[PDB]
Amino acid sequence: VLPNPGLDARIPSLAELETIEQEEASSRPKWDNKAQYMLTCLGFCVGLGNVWRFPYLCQSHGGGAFMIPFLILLVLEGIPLLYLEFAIGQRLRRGSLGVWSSIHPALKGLGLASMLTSFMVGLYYNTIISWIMWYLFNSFQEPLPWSDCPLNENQTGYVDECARSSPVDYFWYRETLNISTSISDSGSIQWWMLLCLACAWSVLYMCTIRGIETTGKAVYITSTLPYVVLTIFLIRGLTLKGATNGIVFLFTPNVTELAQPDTWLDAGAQVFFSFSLAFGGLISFSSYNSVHNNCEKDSVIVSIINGFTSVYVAIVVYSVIGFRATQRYDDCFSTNILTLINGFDLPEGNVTQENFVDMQQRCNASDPAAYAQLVFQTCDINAFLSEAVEGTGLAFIVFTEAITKMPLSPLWSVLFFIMLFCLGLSSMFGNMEGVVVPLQDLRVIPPKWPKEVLTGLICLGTFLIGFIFTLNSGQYWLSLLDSYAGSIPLLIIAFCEMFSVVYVYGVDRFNKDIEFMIGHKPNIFWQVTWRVVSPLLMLIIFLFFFVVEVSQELTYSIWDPGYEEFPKSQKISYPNWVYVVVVIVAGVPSLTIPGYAIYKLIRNH
Amino acid sequence: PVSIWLIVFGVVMGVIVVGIVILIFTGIRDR
Ligand SMILES: *[C@@H]1O[C@H](CO)[C@@H](O[C@@H]2O[C@H](CO)[C@@H](O)[C@H](O)[C@H]2NC(C)=O)[C@H](O)[C@H]1NC(C)=O
Ligand SMILES: *[C@@H]1O[C@H](CO)[C@@H](O)[C@H](O)[C@H]1NC(C)=O
Ligand SMILES: *[C@@H]1O[C@H](CO)[C@@H](O)[C@H](O)[C@H]1NC(C)=O
Ligand SMILES: *[C@@H]1O[C@H](CO)[C@@H](O)[C@H](O)[C@H]1NC(C)=O
Ligand SMILES: *[C@@H]1O[C@H](CO)[C@@H](O)[C@H](O)[C@H]1NC(C)=O
Ligand SMILES: CC(C)C[C@H](N)C(=O)O
Repeated sequence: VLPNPGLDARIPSLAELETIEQEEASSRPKWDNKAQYMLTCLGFCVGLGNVWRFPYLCQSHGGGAFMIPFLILLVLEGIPLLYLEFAIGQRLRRGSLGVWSSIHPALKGLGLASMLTSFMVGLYYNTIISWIMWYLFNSFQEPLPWSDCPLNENQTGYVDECARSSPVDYFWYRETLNISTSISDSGSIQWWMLLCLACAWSVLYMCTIRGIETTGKAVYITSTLPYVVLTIFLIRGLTLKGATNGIVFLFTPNVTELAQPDTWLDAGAQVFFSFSLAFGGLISFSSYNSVHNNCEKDSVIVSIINGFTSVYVAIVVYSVIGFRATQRYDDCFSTNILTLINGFDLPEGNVTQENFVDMQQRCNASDPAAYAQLVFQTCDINAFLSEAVEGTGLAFIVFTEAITKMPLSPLWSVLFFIMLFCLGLSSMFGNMEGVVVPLQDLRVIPPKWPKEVLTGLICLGTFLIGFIFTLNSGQYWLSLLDSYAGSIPLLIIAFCEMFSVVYVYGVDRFNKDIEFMIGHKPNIFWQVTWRVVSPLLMLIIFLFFFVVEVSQELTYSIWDPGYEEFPKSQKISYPNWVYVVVVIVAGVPSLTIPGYAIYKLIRNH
Repeated sequence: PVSIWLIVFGVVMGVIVVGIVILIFTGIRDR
């Protein structure tokens, strides 16, 4: 522990705290009640990452062998980290940039990296909401637009790439995205996805026009919608035909998969993404409470709703994957029934699923020549329960195909999509606080303009930057970017926050601050994880990133409706200028911490 | 004969753009 020369006379001094809180009734905002603070915090951490990144990661990492690492890493990094953020913001009375600059003026890179990773994550995260709004506008009609193929110029048959693929794939790839065959060629601005973008940003600027006290009632109405629509969706999903078969696929572990490095990196980067750690929004939200506030009750209540939800969503998601894998298996197996009774002319009430293997041997013993030209499809479950459930391929290709087979199918589309919208809007409330607040402590705007001018300003900029995701190649830009700026940037900052509190500030000084606020010292469970355990697990997951960055090939999926063996996946390699993009998106952030440190130490010299 | 998605967009973008000119004039007529 460095003695940190001049730590006092920079922070409040543990008896000024009762005095400074009675004079901040007009400078800094407040919460209305305690329930407005809890619904803002657990609405920032849920949604769009329980549906999009979790089941996409869960199939690859052992089918259902992703729930072990996840849970353990959660309870071992998640808890400790989330608890360290609620307590360092409540005492230091500042945002994200004001906390880490009062714990040595060299660690100002953590406030500038938490601002740059909140701008780049929320750049593409508000594009997924504009795709959700496009699917909500396309409801309110009983023949749903993704339920049938269009016809040719000559009205005789369907379009050639709607006949080979699904009609749900000819609404996402060709009628929504209008996707191209590579990332190296981009088309035009695609005006109908521009309007939606505008819509999204406009709706985001209406609720956060003044920071807190507008985000309040919003959080109210949006922390209920999401929670009650999921429950209405649970008793529908378990009543389906093929359910309780994708649930068993979620819970049969593949224990060989638990000994790979890449299944602990994706589990470790999901905890710092599900919990909104290393963003700086949960420090600014906890900096508005009173000093005598139990910040330990709040950190273990929010964490057991965040852990319970990520399993509660995953058994709703996998109850409709098992329903598509029974609709497809009963249609592939009905193909083998109908192709046998048409080649040998049998009645229909004799060949069924109980004796298909009995009677196909009877057909080659009767006519060995007429049986040779027949074809028999080879299909069985665990081949339909393991498919391409890639990014933006579950809410748009898996759910929207299953909704069109329920009765009252326009009703289950609206509900579902509004639910997704809510889940994704309430997480952009706190993500706007990670950009507005440290840009307001930097003194770059003249401090007589209102708060509603800076906010609007930011919005415009981000909307004008969101034009790169509306091109023809705009889905290939969102994947790459997504993954990279969502994996690297989290881990580094998360580790810098745990180190600088217990080894630069001081964990023994920090225990005097907890005893003043909540009434007692932290337990022995908080002492081992802060000093020994969790700094280490993080320091580890950080070496697993370079083990799997090397010894892998950068590939991405390509649609290409001229490629032979069309509807299966085709993976080609990235161009050589993608390292410049990757570099920027996952460098700027990290090079920022050491960057500023160096800068200041130099100013020293 | 119009694309039902443009009507629902026109109602939703209409109730947003008038909701910002209430929340801007309230702020002013409030400070
Ligand atoms: C359980 O996970 C292991 C680890 O990935 C799987 O083993 C892989 O199987 C594929 C296809 O057979 C091979 O290409 C890989 O080389 C295997 N991995 C290793 C490390 O050898 C295994 O298939 C999974 N279990 C099941 C039932 O699929
Ligand atoms: C299909 O119909 C169009 C008329 O719009 C015609 O130009 C085209 O040649 C037709 N295609 C074939 C294969 O007949
Ligand atoms: C996108 O759609 C337009 C018409 O809506 C069409 O002219 C263009 O060729 C499409 N782009 C691709 C790559 O097919
Ligand atoms: C179909 O016909 C065969 C031969 O007549 C018979 O053995 C079989 O039981 C029939 N299947 C039925 C009645 O389901
Ligand atoms: C008929 O085909 C099966 C394989 O489908 C084969 O095992 C069997 O020997 C064949 N019978 C004759 C008489 O060729
Ligand atoms: C925009 C992000 C801060 C949202 C957060 N990662 C979540 O999925 O809850």
